[PDB]
Amino acid sequence: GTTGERPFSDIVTSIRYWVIHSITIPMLFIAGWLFVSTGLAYDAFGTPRPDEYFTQTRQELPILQERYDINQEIQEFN
Amino acid sequence: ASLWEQFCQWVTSTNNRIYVGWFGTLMIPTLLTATTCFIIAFIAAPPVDIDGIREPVAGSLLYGNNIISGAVVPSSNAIGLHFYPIWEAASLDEWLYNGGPYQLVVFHFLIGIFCYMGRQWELSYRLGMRPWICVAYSAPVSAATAVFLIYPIGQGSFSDGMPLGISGTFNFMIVFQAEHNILMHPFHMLGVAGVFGGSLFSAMHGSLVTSSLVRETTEVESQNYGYKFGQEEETYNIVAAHGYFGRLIFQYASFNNSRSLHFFLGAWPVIGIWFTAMGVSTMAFNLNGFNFNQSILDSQGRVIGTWADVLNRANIGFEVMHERNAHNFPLDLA
Amino acid sequence: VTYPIFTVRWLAVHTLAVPSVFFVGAIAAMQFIQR
Amino acid sequence: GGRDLPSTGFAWWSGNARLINLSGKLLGAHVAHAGLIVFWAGAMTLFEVAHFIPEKPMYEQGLILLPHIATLGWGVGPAGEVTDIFPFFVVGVLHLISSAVLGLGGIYHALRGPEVLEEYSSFFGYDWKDKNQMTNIIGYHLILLGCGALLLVFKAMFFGGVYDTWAPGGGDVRVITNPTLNPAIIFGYLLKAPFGGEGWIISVNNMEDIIGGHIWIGLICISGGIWHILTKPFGWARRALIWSGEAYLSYSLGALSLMGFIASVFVWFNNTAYPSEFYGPTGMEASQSQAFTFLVRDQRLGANIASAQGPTGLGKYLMRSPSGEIIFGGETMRFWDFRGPWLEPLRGPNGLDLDKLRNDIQPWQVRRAAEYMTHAPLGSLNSVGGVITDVNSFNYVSPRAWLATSHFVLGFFFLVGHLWHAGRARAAAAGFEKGIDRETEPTLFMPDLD
Amino acid sequence: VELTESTRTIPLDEAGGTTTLTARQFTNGQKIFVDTCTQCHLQGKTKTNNNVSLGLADLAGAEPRRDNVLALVEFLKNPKSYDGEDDYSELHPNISRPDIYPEMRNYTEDDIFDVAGYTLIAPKLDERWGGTIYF
Amino acid sequence: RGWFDVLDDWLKRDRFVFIGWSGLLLFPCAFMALGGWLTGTTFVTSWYTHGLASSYLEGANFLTVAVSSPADAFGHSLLFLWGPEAQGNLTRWFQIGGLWPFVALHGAFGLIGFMLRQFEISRLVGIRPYNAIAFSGPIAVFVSVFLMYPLGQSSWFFAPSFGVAGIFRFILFLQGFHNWTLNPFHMMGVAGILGGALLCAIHGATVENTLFEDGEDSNTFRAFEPTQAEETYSMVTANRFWSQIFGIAFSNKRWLHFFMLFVPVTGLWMSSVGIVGLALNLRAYDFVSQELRAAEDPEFETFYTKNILLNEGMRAWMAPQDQPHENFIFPEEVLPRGNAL
Amino acid sequence: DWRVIVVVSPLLIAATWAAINIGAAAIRQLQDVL
Ligand code: CLA
Ligand code: CLA
Ligand code: CLA
Ligand code: CLA
Ligand SMILES: CC1=C(/C=C/C(C)=C/C=C/C(C)=C/C=C/C=C(C)/C=C/C=C(C)/C=C/C2=C(C)CCCC2(C)C)C(C)(C)CCC1
Ligand SMILES: CC1=C(/C=C/C(C)=C/C=C/C(C)=C/C=C/C=C(C)/C=C/C=C(C)/C=C/C2=C(C)CCCC2(C)C)C(C)(C)CCC1
Ligand SMILES: CC1=C(/C=C/C(C)=C/C=C/C(C)=C/C=C/C=C(C)/C=C/C=C(C)/C=C/C2=C(C)CCCC2(C)C)C(C)(C)CCC1
Ligand SMILES: [Ca+2]
Ligand SMILES: [Cl-]
Ligand SMILES: [Cl-]
Ligand SMILES: [Fe+2]
Repeated sequence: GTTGERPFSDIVTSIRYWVIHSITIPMLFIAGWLFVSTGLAYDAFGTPRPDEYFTQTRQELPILQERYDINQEIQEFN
Repeated sequence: ASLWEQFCQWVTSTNNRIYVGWFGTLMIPTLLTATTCFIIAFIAAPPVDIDGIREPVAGSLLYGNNIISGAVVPSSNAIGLHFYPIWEAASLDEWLYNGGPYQLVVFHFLIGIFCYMGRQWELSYRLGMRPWICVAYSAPVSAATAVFLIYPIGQGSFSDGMPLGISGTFNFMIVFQAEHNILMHPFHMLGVAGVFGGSLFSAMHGSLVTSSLVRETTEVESQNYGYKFGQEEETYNIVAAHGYFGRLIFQYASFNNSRSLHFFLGAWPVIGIWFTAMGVSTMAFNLNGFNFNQSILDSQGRVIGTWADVLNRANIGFEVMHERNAHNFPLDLA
Repeated sequence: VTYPIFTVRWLAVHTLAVPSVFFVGAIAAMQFIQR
Repeated sequence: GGRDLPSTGFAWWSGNARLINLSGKLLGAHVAHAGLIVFWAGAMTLFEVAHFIPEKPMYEQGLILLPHIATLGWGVGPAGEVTDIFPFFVVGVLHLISSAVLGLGGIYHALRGPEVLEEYSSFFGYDWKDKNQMTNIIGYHLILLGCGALLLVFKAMFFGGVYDTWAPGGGDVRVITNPTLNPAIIFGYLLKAPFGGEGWIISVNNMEDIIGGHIWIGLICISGGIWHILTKPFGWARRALIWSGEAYLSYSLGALSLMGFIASVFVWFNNTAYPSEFYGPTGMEASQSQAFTFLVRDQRLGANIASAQGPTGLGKYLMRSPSGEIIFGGETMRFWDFRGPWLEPLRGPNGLDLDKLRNDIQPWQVRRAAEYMTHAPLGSLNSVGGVITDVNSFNYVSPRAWLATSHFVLGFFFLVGHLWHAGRARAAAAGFEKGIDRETEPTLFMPDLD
Repeated sequence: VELTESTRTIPLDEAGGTTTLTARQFTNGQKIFVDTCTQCHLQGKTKTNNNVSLGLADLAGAEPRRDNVLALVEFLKNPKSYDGEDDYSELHPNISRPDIYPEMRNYTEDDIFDVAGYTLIAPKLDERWGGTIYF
Repeated sequence: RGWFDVLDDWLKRDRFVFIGWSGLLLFPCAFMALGGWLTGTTFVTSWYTHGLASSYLEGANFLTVAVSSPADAFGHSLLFLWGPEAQGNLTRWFQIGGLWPFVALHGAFGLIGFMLRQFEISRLVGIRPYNAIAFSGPIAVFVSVFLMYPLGQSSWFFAPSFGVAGIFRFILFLQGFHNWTLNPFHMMGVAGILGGALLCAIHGATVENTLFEDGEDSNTFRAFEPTQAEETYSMVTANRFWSQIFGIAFSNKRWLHFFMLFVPVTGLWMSSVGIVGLALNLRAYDFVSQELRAAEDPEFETFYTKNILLNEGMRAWMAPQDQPHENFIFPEEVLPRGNAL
Repeated sequence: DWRVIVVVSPLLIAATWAAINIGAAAIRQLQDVL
């Protein structure tokens, strides 16, 4: 009933899989960590940091109202 | 031999068109009582002072309701959890005004459905079946008991039981959400998974069986005539259905054992409904759904809204309007 | 015996698992953000 | 006994079914599980003691075991203030250590002890069909349960007494000197309607009735123990019941479901065996307290609360119950059966008394009503107190809510377990628990329905 | 923005005095408020009498004004009616009556000052502070 | 062997994950939809479209994250990354809610691809395609709710947001503004879904409790063999049981399984028809006869009129926060509310 | 952005680890399928 590929239990019970993955899996975990912890995520996605939801001049919700010029609108919201 | 033995043989007879049984000897009278009263009250009952504030609510068709709006109205908040049989009313008119029909119908209905579940066991025993259809039936029974008995008990009044009507059901639901946030309660989430998944699995199983039917008919007659009642031969090709499904998702996700498949079909919705019944039964004691109102604060300390806050706004809107004349004090505790 | 290492299955496995682990690391890091 | 499917016929997920006829292994499982119970009692008590702020009320701190110890009269004094924290610690320790011992014994029996006990001793060996031995074990355990009931009685009478929330001068630990042995009261409790205003046994409202009922329970249980040691089941019982291990399990499951439902109701309504001092207000208590709080406030403002009609025309503050009694108005009309030690000094023969309401309300009653109104058993699953539309800053869920909800859920699932095992026991006794025999399919010998 | 110094700057006394809580002072004040005052003053409301809330208008309308930190601390030592006519020290939690208010016998003067400062800072972060019970 | 047939061979190989020609549409589009949703719920805010935090990065949890609908100012703009709004700026595209159409559109085409996959695999293995026909139900729901309803409304903003609490918000919004519970088409949907769950439970239990004694173990699961020719449970006994318990019973297995398909699928389709109605505000909001009687007779109260009052309260209290682009300003004194609450 | 460098370097480390521990057999397989 096998379509050709190695069974998963075989692979994940092998030494070589674990020599590879005890490195690769933690590396991805800590890459995602660092992505968050360096602040890169905020800048990449434009998500406000806890101190940037409001500014010393905009105390209300920065709701977009403009149909085509949202870059300027966002920059004026800060 | 004896008259009693002959009666026993009759009640427990598997030859009766409708099985009676010992549980049936309670089911039939109580269910007929509930049905007769329900029909009479839904058609012709006068208005009921559900909130106990002398503000009677018209439930019956003759008082201006349609089928959608009609209901048997829960008994008065003044009654609370007190037993209100007909003989405790000074007059039938008094009994009706205070919502006695609701109590009569509900108590008989609940006795009847528990006896129905017992009767399912009894007949399976008489037929030499396995005994657990009644266990599956205990899920709807649990939910019905939660909405008609447990929730009023926790809340302290049959006035807070689900009304016996369509719009009344909706009213019950809206107020329940306003007061308990049932949507944000994981047991209701599990109930939703139960019913969505049960419908999914019903569709999936029905469609796979229908897809793998063995050719026994022509294109003119219904393929249903390909199955003859009481054949042992299988009417569909389960191996072809497994081939299809294990290629649709992947091989090891598809059942090839019909027994395990049907156990799963039984168990999934039943467990989901048990969980949602328990959710309603525990919100009866005001252990409510999750409250994330003002969970996210900005650095200064201002609240940042989430969809939970929007939901709470809707809940407040429902809450401030419900039973608009019933509250004298600022907290809806009772 | 002696199966191929890389396959369509390998790719389907990783396409999901790899971003999953990265995202989990990100969300773990999120757990210690202070306001 | 086998330990796999081919040699037992049970899968791993039903593996404990393999123990049905291995009496020694089954005893080991039971003793180890009893160890788990006692372990949780001890560990949870130690946790609660560690997480206890002894000047903040118990019900504000997520405690369910400490109130049980306080109600028994240990470590508390007037109004339930925690005098000595050491008795709570000792209860927890004793349970933890005996749990160690129970776990060791259960492990011995389950893992090394004799597989079956019947060929080692007639006394401890049992057969599920041995009606005499089954009733012997019922008898031994009935004697033990009667002893436990009399232990409660002895604690209340001769070992410091119990906490009486109804104590004059204020709720306090008091010694019960005159328990009611009068069988009329004791067993008329069992005859009261399970409905509003009667509250079948939930309505027991004085430690004298509780202690006297426990004296009666002790005597009944001990006499039943002796009765079952010295007799065998009669013909009627033999003909009506299924006599098998799974049948006895199903019977006990039904019993447990009943008890769980009863306890959930008991903790929800009763404020005598569950003093509000330790368990917080009942929902009824909190609603009544809100009505009382605003009656008092508006009266101080000058409202004539006797004659003030609300918007609907019913009295804002006071009204009549359907039987005429003077009760708090508003939705709390449903809760007029409520009785609590802070409210009864204002109740006259007719219900609430205008004269007491106008010149007998004490500052401690005002404080208590405020406290109880603000600790109404309302809360979210993540322990945000108050009505569900409130915001996150009040971390409270009533212990009554935790106990009632948990015990209703356990009662239901044990009813389900009773149904499962009763059905299975019947089917196995009749021999069709494994499916329909194709040769003798009963329906095939049955006439068609129409 | 941050929980800045100006945001933490609040009236100290009635003569125009001014005190700034530190971040630690504000955090302890919030902690105390949630532990002992959130049961009756969630979101600045007064569950048992919402004619007298913790809002800025209500706080300043008392006699004397309670919109400054010293007056709040005085109230928490010796609670009075809103017009300052009756003695509420048997009816309101206060540090002066640990015999009837045990939840308060462990609080210092620093703790009371912190909670009063939090009471003054919270309204400007929440437009719902001190409104209607259902609001 | 032409290159087309060589490709067809490779695509239709028996492997762990069948690809097929339909996989060309399904897998990239399903991946886009799923990864977009995960990315949005992990990292992307709704601060500029809704004034809401909607991602784990902002402190939300599983229940409160969402790929929120785009700002109402964009109408029904498809909001391509390269479109006139975001103009290729990925960060802005995230901030304006470009992920919502991204997920919605890739999901619609992934759903198409999945149903094509059902057809393709059914054809290859040689069975009738009733699984695809059944899947048409979920497709109708997705098209009607996530595409047709917002297209009838002012903008994508009123589409359901791809999140748990976002969906709950959509649900309550439909109750309060459309009185969706009163809608007969929703009622038929409810009946279909509840009946499907009932059928699932009752059929599974019936089969499990009419099994033939085909093995010696108490474990009855190992007394089945997929190649066995005979029925594994007694249809005759099942029919007799249900005839005597309920009065009627299935006697035709094929009809039973077709009914199990027909009920939930028909329910989904009817509720989709109702949602199409709501897209144009064509609601079953009111019963005019009762409205008129109540407007003239201040003693006439039904559960219907009570529900109307609840809806009024919900709209007034929720609109300012739920529709922040509108700048609704409802002073406290205009909010409807009952006594003392 | 140095943040990009520190976020990418673990990915490259994982990739090169997997390569150095699987490359012989991977190239074997690549060659065999031509
Ligand atoms: C009757 C049982 C019971 C009750 C009423 C309580 C009540 C309480 N506990 Mg507790 N506890 C229990 C058992 C119980 N516990 C057990 C068995 C353990 C060992 C794990 C603990 C260990 C524990 C700790 C460490 C703590 C508590 C705490 C608390 C308090 C906070 C509750 C909370 O937020 O939890 C949250 C609620 C949940 C996590 C939901 C649980 C839902 C379960 C999974 C329901 C299962 C459903 C069903 C039975 C599934 C089987 C059915 C099947 C057929 C499908 C509260 C008063 C806290 C406290 O305040 O200490 C002072 C605390 O820190 N408990
Ligand atoms: C209900 C629980 C229970 C039951 C029915 C049994 C039953 C049995 N045990 Mg076991 N055991 C238990 C718990 C239990 N045990 C626990 C908790 C431990 C850990 C200490 C042990 C450790 C243990 C060992 C090491 C052995 C047994 C053995 C036996 C068998 C012989 C009994 C005998 O003749 O010795 C004589 C009985 C007595 C001398 C009576 C003494 C009664 C106790 C010890 C004194 C306290 C009485 C107390 C006041 C009564 C109420 C208890 C209280 C906590 C409420 C027998 C079938 C033996 C065996 O299997 O033989 C082959 C054996 O080797 N047990
Ligand atoms: C857990 C403790 C326990 C257990 C498991 C048993 C078990 C048993 N006892 Mg029993 N018994 C006990 C304690 C216990 N007893 C005590 C403490 C006493 C002293 C009072 C007795 C005195 C006693 C006597 C005199 C007899 C038994 C008998 C029996 C056997 C059959 C009885 C029966 O069918 O039950 C169920 C009861 C019935 C089928 C009769 C119907 C009872 C009514 C109609 C049920 C209605 C209850 C109601 C719905 C619940 C509401 C609560 C409340 C308001 C009543 C059975 C093995 C019989 C026996 O075989 O003798 C050796 C017998 O004659 N026992
Ligand atoms: C004292 C109570 C009691 C006892 C002694 C038994 C004993 C037994 N049961 Mg039973 N049962 C009970 C109560 C009990 N049951 C209840 C209350 C129910 C209703 C749910 C059932 C329903 C039931 C079924 C359907 C079956 C049994 C079966 C059995 C037999 C084997 C079971 C086994 O191996 O477990 C193995 C244990 C597991 C597989 C683990 C189960 C884990 C559960 C489902 C979730 C735990 C949730 C819990 C609250 C913790 C939450 C965790 C959270 C932190 C995530 C065995 C003799 C089997 C049988 O009939 O044998 C002939 C069987 O098929 N029981
Ligand atoms: C058989 C079996 C089983 C079971 C088991 C069991 C059930 C058990 C148990 C057991 C137990 C039940 C146990 C125990 C224990 C205990 C201990 C071990 C203890 C102790 C101690 C200590 C050490 C303490 C200390 C302390 C003190 C003294 C006080 C203070 C605090 C502290 C904590 C420090 C299972 C399922 C696995 C499976 C297989 C089979
Ligand atoms: C302590 C106390 C008290 C007391 C109590 C008492 C005194 C009791 C009791 C009780 C009792 C004394 C009981 C009982 C019971 C019984 C039961 C529960 C039963 C039953 C039944 C059954 C189960 C049966 C069944 C059957 C039938 C129906 C027929 C056929 C056969 C059979 C068996 C199946 C009081 C309240 C005062 C107070 C509080 C505390
Ligand atoms: C956006 C976008 C895109 C896409 C992307 C993608 C496609 C991605 C992705 C992604 C992904 C794909 C991610 C992932 C993930 C994941 C996660 C986040 C997970 C999780 C989980 C969990 C948490 C689980 C848990 C559990 C449970 C609950 C049960 C049992 C146990 C366990 C542990 C399993 C592109 C660039 C094209 C362009 C632009 C836009
Ligand atoms: Ca407190
Ligand atoms: Cl309403
Ligand atoms: Cl009220
Ligand atoms: Fe089937």
